[PDB]
Amino acid sequence: TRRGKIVCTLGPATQRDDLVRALVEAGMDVARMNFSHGDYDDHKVAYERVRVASDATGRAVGVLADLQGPKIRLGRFASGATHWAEGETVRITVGACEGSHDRVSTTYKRLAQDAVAGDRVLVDDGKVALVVDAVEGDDVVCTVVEGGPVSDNKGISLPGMNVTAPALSEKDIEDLTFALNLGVDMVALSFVRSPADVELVHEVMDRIGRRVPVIAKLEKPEAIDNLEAIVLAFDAVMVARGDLGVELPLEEVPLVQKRAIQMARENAKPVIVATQMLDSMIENSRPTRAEASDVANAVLDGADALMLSGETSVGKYPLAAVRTMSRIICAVEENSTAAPPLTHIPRTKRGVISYAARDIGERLDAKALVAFTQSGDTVRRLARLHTPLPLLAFTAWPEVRSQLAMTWGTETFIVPKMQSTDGMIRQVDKSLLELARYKRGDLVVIVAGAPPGTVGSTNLIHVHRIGEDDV
Amino acid sequence: TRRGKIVCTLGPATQRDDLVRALVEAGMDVARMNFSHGDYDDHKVAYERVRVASDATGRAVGVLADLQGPKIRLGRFASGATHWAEGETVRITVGACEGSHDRVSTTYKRLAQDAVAGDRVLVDDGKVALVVDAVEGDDVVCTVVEGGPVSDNKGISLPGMNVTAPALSEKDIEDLTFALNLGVDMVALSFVRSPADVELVHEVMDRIGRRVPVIAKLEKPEAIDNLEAIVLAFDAVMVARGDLGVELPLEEVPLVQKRAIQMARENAKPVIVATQMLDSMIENSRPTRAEASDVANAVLDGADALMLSGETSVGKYPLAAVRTMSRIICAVEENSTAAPPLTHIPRTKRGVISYAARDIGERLDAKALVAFTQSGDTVRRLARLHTPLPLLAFTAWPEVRSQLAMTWGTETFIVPKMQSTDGMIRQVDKSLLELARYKRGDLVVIVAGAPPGTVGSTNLIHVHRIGEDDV
Amino acid sequence: TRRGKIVCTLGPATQRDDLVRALVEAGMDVARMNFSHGDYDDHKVAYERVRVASDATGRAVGVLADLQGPKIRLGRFASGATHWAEGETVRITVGACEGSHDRVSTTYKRLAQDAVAGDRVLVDDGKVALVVDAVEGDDVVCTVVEGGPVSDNKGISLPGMNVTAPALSEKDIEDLTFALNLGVDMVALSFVRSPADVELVHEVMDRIGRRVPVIAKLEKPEAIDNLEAIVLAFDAVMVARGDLGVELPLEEVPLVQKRAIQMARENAKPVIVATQMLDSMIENSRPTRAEASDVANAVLDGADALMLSGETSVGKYPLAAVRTMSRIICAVEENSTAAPPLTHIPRTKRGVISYAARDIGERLDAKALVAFTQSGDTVRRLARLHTPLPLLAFTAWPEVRSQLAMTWGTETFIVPKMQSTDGMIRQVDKSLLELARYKRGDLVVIVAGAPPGTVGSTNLIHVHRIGEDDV
Amino acid sequence: TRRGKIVCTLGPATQRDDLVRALVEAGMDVARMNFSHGDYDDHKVAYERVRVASDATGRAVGVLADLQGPKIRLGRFASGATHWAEGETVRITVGACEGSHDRVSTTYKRLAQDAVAGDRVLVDDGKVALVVDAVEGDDVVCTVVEGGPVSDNKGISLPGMNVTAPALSEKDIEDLTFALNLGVDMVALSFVRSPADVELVHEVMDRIGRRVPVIAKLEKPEAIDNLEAIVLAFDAVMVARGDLGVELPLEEVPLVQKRAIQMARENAKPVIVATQMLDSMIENSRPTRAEASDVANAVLDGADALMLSGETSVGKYPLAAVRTMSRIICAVEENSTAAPPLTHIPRTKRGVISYAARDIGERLDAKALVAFTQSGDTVRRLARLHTPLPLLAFTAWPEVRSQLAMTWGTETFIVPKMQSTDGMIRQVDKSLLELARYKRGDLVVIVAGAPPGTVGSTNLIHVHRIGEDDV
Ligand SMILES: O=P(O)(O)OC[C@H]1O[C@H](O)[C@H](O)[C@@H](O)[C@@H]1O
Ligand SMILES: O=P(O)(O)OC[C@H]1O[C@H](O)[C@H](O)[C@@H](O)[C@@H]1O
Ligand SMILES: O=P(O)(O)OC[C@H]1O[C@H](O)[C@H](O)[C@@H](O)[C@@H]1O
Ligand SMILES: O=P(O)(O)OC[C@H]1O[C@H](O)[C@H](O)[C@@H](O)[C@@H]1O
Ligand SMILES: O=C([O-])C(=O)[O-]
Ligand SMILES: O=C([O-])C(=O)[O-]
Ligand SMILES: O=C([O-])C(=O)[O-]
Ligand SMILES: O=C([O-])C(=O)[O-]
Ligand SMILES: [Mg+2]
Ligand SMILES: [Mg+2]
Ligand SMILES: [Mg+2]
Ligand SMILES: [Mg+2]
Repeated sequence: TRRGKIVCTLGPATQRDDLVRALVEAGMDVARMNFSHGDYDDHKVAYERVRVASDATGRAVGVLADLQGPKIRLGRFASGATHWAEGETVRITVGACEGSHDRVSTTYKRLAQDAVAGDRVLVDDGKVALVVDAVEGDDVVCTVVEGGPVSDNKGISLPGMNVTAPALSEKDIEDLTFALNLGVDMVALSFVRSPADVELVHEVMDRIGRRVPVIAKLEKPEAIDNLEAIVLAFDAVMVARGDLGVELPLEEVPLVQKRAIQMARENAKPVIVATQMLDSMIENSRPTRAEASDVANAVLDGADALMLSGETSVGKYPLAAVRTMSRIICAVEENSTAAPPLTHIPRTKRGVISYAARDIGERLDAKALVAFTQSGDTVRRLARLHTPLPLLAFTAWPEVRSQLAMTWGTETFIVPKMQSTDGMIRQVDKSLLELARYKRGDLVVIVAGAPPGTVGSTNLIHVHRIGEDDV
Repeated sequence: TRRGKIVCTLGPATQRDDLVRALVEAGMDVARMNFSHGDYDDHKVAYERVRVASDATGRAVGVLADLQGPKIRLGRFASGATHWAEGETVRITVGACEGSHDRVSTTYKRLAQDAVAGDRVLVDDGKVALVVDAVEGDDVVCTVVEGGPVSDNKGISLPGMNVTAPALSEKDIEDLTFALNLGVDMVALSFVRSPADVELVHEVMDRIGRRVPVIAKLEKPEAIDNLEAIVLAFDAVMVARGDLGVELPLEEVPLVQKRAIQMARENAKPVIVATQMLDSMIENSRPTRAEASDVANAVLDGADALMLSGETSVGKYPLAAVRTMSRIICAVEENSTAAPPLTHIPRTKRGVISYAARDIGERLDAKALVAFTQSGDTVRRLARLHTPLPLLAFTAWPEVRSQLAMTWGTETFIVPKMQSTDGMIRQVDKSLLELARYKRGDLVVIVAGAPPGTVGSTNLIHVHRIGEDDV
Repeated sequence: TRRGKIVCTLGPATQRDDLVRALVEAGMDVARMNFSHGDYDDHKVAYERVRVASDATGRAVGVLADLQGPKIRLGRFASGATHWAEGETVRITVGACEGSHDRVSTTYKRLAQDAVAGDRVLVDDGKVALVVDAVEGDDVVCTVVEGGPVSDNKGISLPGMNVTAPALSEKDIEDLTFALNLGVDMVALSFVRSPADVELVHEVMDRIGRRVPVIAKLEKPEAIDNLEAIVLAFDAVMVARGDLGVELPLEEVPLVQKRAIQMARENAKPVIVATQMLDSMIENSRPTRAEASDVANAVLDGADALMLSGETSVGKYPLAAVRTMSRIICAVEENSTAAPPLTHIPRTKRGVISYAARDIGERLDAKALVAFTQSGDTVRRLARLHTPLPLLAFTAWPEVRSQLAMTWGTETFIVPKMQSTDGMIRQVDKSLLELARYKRGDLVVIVAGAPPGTVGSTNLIHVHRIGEDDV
Repeated sequence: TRRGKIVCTLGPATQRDDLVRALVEAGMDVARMNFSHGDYDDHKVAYERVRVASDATGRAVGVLADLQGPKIRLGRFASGATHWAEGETVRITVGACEGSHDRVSTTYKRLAQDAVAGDRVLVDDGKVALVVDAVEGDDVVCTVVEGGPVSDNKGISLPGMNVTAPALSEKDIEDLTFALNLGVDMVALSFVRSPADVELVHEVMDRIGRRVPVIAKLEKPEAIDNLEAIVLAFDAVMVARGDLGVELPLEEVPLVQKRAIQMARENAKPVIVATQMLDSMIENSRPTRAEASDVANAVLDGADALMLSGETSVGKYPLAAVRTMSRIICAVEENSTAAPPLTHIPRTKRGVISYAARDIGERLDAKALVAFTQSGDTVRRLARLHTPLPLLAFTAWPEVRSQLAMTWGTETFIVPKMQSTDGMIRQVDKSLLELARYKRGDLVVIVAGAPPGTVGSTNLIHVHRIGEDDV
């Protein structure tokens, strides 16, 4: 079975009866609640359905709060959706209006102040493209240079305009709050520009007194210019290709992705690859040949996780999207799970020991690798190496099981806290023995530390056969 | 400028006035005439427009005749197109009929004889799926299991159904004939299953007395089971992913592609990657992020050429499709033109010498590599190595220039036959100096052979400064 | 300090007061008692002197019993020594007689039976050479082809001709017995030809009820034809270059040595390089430039140990020979202790774990590597890798400390039997702390096993700071 | 045949009739005339005998003038020799006197000016050692700390103290002159310290109007501190281990040798390894096991040439020494001629092309590699790579044939000045065909350049079959 993790975005297509369950049953490892859309009641109900289904199935499922960030949007159209055709003129305004095909509203209120003639406006990541002709008072007059349908509150991107808006708005702060108290496992911040942007998120966490993993969404050129520092300051990164493809040249993204996945793995942080991986599959029962290739290539690049956005949130074949994504990942991994090697020899205690542990296990044809961890960090330095062996994490903190649902090839087991390393070995033996694929005499390699209960204290590898007294 | 070659399929969207010109000006290296559709007048006019534009611009543009092969398809619907929706029952028949939504005709006349209940029927390379319920006489009664639009005469695929039809039908033979006498540079055979299938093509060529390079289209499991032998028996291969993705599990294709590109490069044969690379761009002015990834990955896999099918033949932005494909290729190549290395050290005189020539040029920071070739084989063994240096082919046979338009990173120059290697050197200097981007004193490495005008006789490398007396 | 081990042969030059002491104080790691010369009281007293000085200094010193083997020699001359000069006729006979210049006897009693005209006889490991002319009944009539003095009972070599003789003679059996009861740590067998020859040695040990490590001396073509099998059947090997250089062409020896060192290291068996390493130091206070090179090259080849024969047994500067040998070894090792890598990845539990432990220690800037062993196998699989870190063996069996004095770069510490991982680790802390050299808080890697007190139980690595609570 | 070159030193043992002949017939590639000993008539007659035997046999034999340098010495003793035994006092003085047991003179006239107490004095490259006690006026008062005999004019070494003495002495200048006019091919300078020391030598050559190759003898710590610069300023280097082993710690030499050979190979300059390689053979018909190892190791280190000093100049088996050295070299080379790879990719035109030529030849199983060279630079960049293919140099300047007799694995052929590429290739065919072992159809790779007759013209490779039309 599968090593690569699957992240699904929830929405209207996942609201019908026990559909969230079906996704979890079909392979969903992380559930993304997008806070760009929806109402607090909708999120809460979604989050409950995940917890029920996770707990009802036995399958770890993390819950990811995606914060809108400084996203610029359109208002509502009187029609709710119109068609903007090439050759037509449209006025985007800062001013409150009844929204229509010829004049529509936007959230960025500095638009007229900051937009100059020539500037480009991309809608829905390139579905329509406009160029600014002039600024007539509080409107921006643009001529449509690529025609298509636009709908209420759709995202617009103004490449090259210095956009001034806070890392976290009040909507963002108030959604962070609601999501932290709801119990989510992780949080993603949109439109990250600096390594210090996490500090603001952290602050709110400290006010509320509850911190979680913060994922950086890489969708700005500034992000890519400070990639290493962002990967060290944040806990994870998402290659957010949609906005990244209109903020950068869309032809540059394939290489940015590859360079960003490598960077995460180097520093042992999870990486998600997102947006239009199976875009075709919103309307079609099978994907394109390019889409299948895009997924297989995200695997061979070394992605911890791949994500589906519209394909599950509003799509018509949300199960087939998750199912197919898994078949492809599995198809690639059957051939080889080997990933692009690291460019350095590990230097941290935990990194070095997890490296050695991988060596021993693979060379002895061990049945599984087992790692004990408080923060998940030990387990992530082994995950990044992409072993074909089952990697099994053992931890006392249940939240870590949900946090490790987006870390590559890792299955977690929650256990009572131990105060002796032999205790730990017995625990492993107990848990493993209840599993179909495990038996007595079977060989496993266990990574551990002492004194137990201490993060980073990992310092021990043990080659153990299930049930024997080799301790 | 670009090294990766772009192959476009011509059709109705290229028959608007001076459109073929625009494509060649925009980057088309090979023009694919698909013999599935169109009539001889349509093809002939297209082929002329390519020769005019090639000759008018100076840009080499090869002409590829794609033979339909044993393709199975539907008839014409009375309304021209219908929608087959999930749940509906449809009868495909051997019998001639008036065609409709409830009963349509097919070309494979053994369908009722060879199709059993359970078997699946995919339409349009996967977009509509049926399963066979029963055989009533000369009908096949199916239930539509995935619903969508079907149009007149569309292709159907009966996976893992032993289909008996000749490698080349009479239509195919008569299209080979028409295309050989029209002057085309290469020929592609569809649905290749054996290495001996080229023999049949060759035979007809010998009857008609004009041989060209034969490309194998890899879209059958048999093809992939005999991949090495097919790549040695044919002159080129195309990874024909549409049919390949319904004849094999669509998740297996990404790896077959990569394995097939490696195999072509090993044996120094051109390889084309085809079908849905930028599928989205038929209707949209920009592609998806998966499509862009699919193209970048075909480059990094090592493809000589990438192809557009519907994106130029019936699409709405055929110019933008070609332009975009080139921007991506170029984006990847600016970073690095490195391909996955060969798995062997060359053994053949031509291979070894072209390898050494690459070495010398790169190590001396040469301005260009120059190779002389009768058949193009010397030039292809250097192309496969993917050098960042300009590779420039010199040949006396003009058809080779068009044959090398689908070989990676190669530019050709036609020259008069010389009878001394001395005279070859001066020829190179003459031609190169008429370029804007060359100067006297520039350093160049020249591969050649003596006695001249003999195939495979390549046996000399010369390190030469433009204009100077080092000969 | 030094990592490469030094083996000295004891003899007349080491019998003056506290000279054995001086050698041990000057670096002798193994003492070789050669049973070809000297008598049991000479050996006994030498053995007493080694154990006194070993015990008095704290330096481990192994004791090696070298058995003469099937050595062929001459009988005794009336004058005790004659001079054979070129051109003369000499008759070596199977008959009984007390020698003279013209006719002398030999111990190989099949000389006349097995020698043909054309064969060669070399005396004193080469410097006096005869060629066989005829066999007249009992005598072998030869011509002296390179003249010089022959003495009583001098060793003669019948290169190329097949000698039939038992692996162990009765003298060898009786010296095995005397040396086993005297309490020697290892035994070397001379002129080994087969992997089955250790069986014979083993048998006698089983009769006598005491087994020790058996070293194979490689000085026969048959030995090198069965090199791998001999290295797997024996516990160690010695490249015995003296006889090897007359039994094989002396020009073949350099490469056999290198190939034999590689073979030992691969299968984790100690290897000694012997004979004339510093030959000129018998007369001279300094060696030649070739001798110095030969020693440095035995180091770089990967030898566990280098040996001195005449340089200490009968030489004039026995102390200086040992001191010089150590300066050179040390000079090479300061530069780099890197040895030619293994041609395989370790496959055995103990091999795999000791490799990983080396990795971790070196990556984490550890102060020492510590390994627990019953027989020494675990410790030798790490020694063979040649680490620059201190390798420290911990064992309850004191004889193993003397056995590991010929294994590369290993210092051994004897401890009481421990019944706990805890116990083991605390013992390490105690021992290491009691050196000036170690401090509390220092970082070390410990290899061990459980259940304790079992050979090959090895299954754990522990990263431990001296004195801390991390167990 | 052999690829490694053998250099022999001539002297008293080579002054018999047809003794010089015997060496050339046995394998001598370079003849070394040592200008420390003997007089101009002795040298002349030696030089005549080399040129006769070279010319009479067809074997290239270079002639090397070794200049004494600023060698420091003792004066003459009244009795011609005395014996200094440990415990004695001796006074070495900068005063004039005829020596005796207790007070002898030296040639370095600054001994008293800059000897300090504590300094050491080795006599006869180490066998007699003294320690400096004081300076009384102009005598240097020492204690004999290792006893032995000293004779007239014996060399003394002042390790550690800075000697000020000119790069070339006046004896050296007038021996340079005598040797240049005698017609020697190369010159070696002793006790080189600086890259500017060759300027001195060059200057004198320019006065006298004849330059030859100048070899640096590496026997000083200053030399090794400036090793790279000396190898770039000089044309060759000799690792002069005798004096190097008393001027540096004798244990440091084996690694300096290896480091110096690598440095020569990298910059494509010949390197000789000298002194005591088979020292034992002066008195013995066979060498030691260490000596044989030292020779094999000089081969595997990558030496162009190995040298014999006393073994041929004053030894009793000069012929056997040369023969033995060759058997061992040959034994190593039969196995593998592989040398430690360069630490850089060639970037000079002639380096790069000679590299490629090696590639082509080996990949095509060519019979030989053929290189045209004016000075030998091109030929030496291929020699340094150690190919198993025959390397054959073609040159018009006959002196270069003798200069290339110390370059690895190279055989030279003298040809006329040509002005034609065709000419050159036919010349190769002519010359090669006169060897039995080359025939028509045989494949050879030829390196050359145009315009002919220019050093560094090199710019072409040609793959040619003997006698065929591939020109
Ligand atoms: O080299 P490693 O041990 O694998 O650690 C890689 C790097 O990224 C980690 O995630 C840590 O934040 C860094 O301190 C570390 O240098
Ligand atoms: O790798 P090389 O030695 O250059 O040759 C490449 C290989 O494929 C080519 O296309 C030839 O058909 C083969 O005979 C050849 O072995
Ligand atoms: O696999 P390793 O740990 O490197 O051990 C290599 C070899 O060592 C010893 O000689 C064992 O007897 C062998 O069975 C083993 O194959
Ligand atoms: O690049 P290569 O031909 O190997 O040369 C590398 C170096 O060695 C040569 O001997 C030259 O003295 C240097 O100028 C040169 O840079
Ligand atoms: O906001 C998004 O959907 C993204 O860019 O991933
Ligand atoms: O025939 C086709 O169009 C194909 O296979 O891609
Ligand atoms: O006895 C030995 O060791 C030898 O022959 O070298
Ligand atoms: O004279 C020499 O060459 C030396 O000192 O080695
Ligand atoms: Mg976004
Ligand atoms: Mg097809
Ligand atoms: Mg022996
Ligand atoms: Mg010297």
